[PDB]
Amino acid sequence: KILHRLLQD
Amino acid sequence: HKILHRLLQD
Amino acid sequence: SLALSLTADQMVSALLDAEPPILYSEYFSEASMMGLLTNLADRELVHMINWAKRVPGFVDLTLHDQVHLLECAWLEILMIGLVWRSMEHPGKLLFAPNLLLDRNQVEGMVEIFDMLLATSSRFRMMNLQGEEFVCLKSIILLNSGVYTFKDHIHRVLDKITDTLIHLMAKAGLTLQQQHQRLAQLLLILSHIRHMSNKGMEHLYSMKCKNVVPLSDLLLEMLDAHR
Amino acid sequence: SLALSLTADQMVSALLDAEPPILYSEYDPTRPFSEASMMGLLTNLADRELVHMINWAKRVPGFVDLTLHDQVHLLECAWLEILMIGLVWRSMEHPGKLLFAPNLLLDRNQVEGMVEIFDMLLATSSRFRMMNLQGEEFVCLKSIILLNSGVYTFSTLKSLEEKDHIHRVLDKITDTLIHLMAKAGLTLQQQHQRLAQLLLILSHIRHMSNKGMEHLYSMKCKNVVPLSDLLLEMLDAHRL
Ligand SMILES: Clc1ccc(C(c2ccc(Cl)cc2)C(Cl)(Cl)Cl)cc1
Ligand SMILES: ClC(Cl)=C(c1ccc(Cl)cc1)c1ccc(Cl)cc1
Repeated sequence: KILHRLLQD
Repeated sequence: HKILHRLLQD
Repeated sequence: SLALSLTADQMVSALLDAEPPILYSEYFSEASMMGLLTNLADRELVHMINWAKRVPGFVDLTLHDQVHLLECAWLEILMIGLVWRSMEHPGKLLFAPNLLLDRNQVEGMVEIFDMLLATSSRFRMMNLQGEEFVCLKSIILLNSGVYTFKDHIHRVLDKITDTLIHLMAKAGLTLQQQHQRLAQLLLILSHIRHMSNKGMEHLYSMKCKNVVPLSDLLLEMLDAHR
Repeated sequence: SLALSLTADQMVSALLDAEPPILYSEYDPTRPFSEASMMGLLTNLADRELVHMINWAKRVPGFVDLTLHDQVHLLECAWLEILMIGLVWRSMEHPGKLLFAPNLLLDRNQVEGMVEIFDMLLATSSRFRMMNLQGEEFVCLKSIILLNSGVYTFSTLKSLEEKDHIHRVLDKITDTLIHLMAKAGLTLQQQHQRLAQLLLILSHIRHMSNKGMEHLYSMKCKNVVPLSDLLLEMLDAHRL
């Protein structure tokens, strides 16, 4: 879920 | 030489 | 080339008249399921090749170009045909009139099955017409392998684009609705391409499994993608 | 949603503004390159571009209106497509060559059966050059790939509205494309044809992406070329 992390930072 | 060749020519 | 001199209505009539018939299944485990679907696919392939010849502009190409196009698009054409006749059967795929199947029923497949169902649902949502379907199918034939070889094919594709717009204008759609619907239709081909590639990879594993009887024709068309 | 309220010109400016930067490779023309070291440069380059892509996606009109889950899905589906069309675009003015980076301009001879994909990428670039693709058209296509590639794989009445919202944005982008071609002096017939020609190329881009994804899986199993955690994470998302 790295993509999920980068999608809200 | 392939089957597709024959079917396309007939 | 006769294809470019054809009018829009004459283009539709040519495509409609060239439509391949609906075949029946030879009438469930995972060995019999695959055996039936591949048997059906091999027989439909034979009709597709004869349908390809009747597609305006396809005869004007060299034999080798015809081979390249058919090798590249055969599974897409099978799939869009399967999706088309499954429109009036939500949640089900009509492989044959005596073979209407569940997503319940052997994988590999469930991913592709749901994608095929999703496409069928999209067509139904768009109320895809028969005249529009035959245009899309021909487009797949000429477009799928054109970037792996040019002017002739692209001009025939332009002709079908005109034919699609012609159909939408006849249906009474506005100018905005025409290019919007044209977009919605052609974007679906991207998904159909995706499904074919997933279906081709699965077909390779079936060959390597050496359980399901595959015809030499179906094997030769499979080798072309490898 | 403000995406449905943007004019064609406002849609274009929003997309041009959001454009990711062109990154440089750590390629060194002195240092020799094995087929795995060269591949390592590209995968490293793809990794850094992905991060910029993600922040680019956020600025794409309509994308931030979607749920976080839907955003992840669309990006997991179209990430290699978006990379490839970007590569193809900046390679337009370099015939027979692919400009992976300003300091990394390769031809088909420079390796390992990735060559088929390399040729398709060249043919796509050649197609754009022949069609004289414009930057305003390019950014539209790229946004279309983002929203369209994963929309056919997303159950409820509520989810229904999200997919309908996506198509509504797609229509606006279609409108934007038509507006551009109309301003270019093209007749209605020429507009519809060019629109068709552009969208058909996306079918080919999907094809190259599926092929490339297959190789990326093989490289992982080979365990020679280094791959980032994010890249492996995007890769496994497709192999499922
Ligand atoms: Cl010929 C070729 C080279 C690189 C690619 C990719 C690619 C595409 C764009 C960019 Cl910027 C980097 C790498 C991989 Cl290595 Cl991620 Cl599969 C695809 C095909
Ligand atoms: Cl592999 C193959 Cl030939 C398939 C196929 C078989 C017959 C026809 Cl007409 C059309 C397609 C197929 C069918 C269903 C699913 Cl879920 C996946 C593949």
